[PDB]
Amino acid sequence: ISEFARTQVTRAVSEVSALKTAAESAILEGKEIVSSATPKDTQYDIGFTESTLLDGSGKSQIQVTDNKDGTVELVATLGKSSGSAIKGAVITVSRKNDGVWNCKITKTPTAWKPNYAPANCPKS
Repeated sequence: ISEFARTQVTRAVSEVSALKTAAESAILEGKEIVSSATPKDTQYDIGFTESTLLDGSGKSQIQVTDNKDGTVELVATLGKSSGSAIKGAVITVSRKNDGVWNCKITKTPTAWKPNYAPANCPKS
């Protein structure tokens, strides 16, 4: 892979962020949000495919926290084809109960550089 590290981080943020639509649909339907190949009963799977930039396999690349209170976290870790200077960093795309979302990056590796974070998902 020849993409820039910052392009990889941004793509990953976009891949997680693309799932907000589905999370909003689950919330309107009164269903628990999941990312699973085996959603149980009333659970609503958010339709994620797979990324070349995230650790884990398929739907398990996105870790969902659904507190059932209008807040949501969609969490992924940079891995696989990601450059060594970003691997292990965690993207968290979070919803407040007013329906406003935000993004942050945490747990970055030593070799992280400021310019790798996009303006829409700052390092915390």
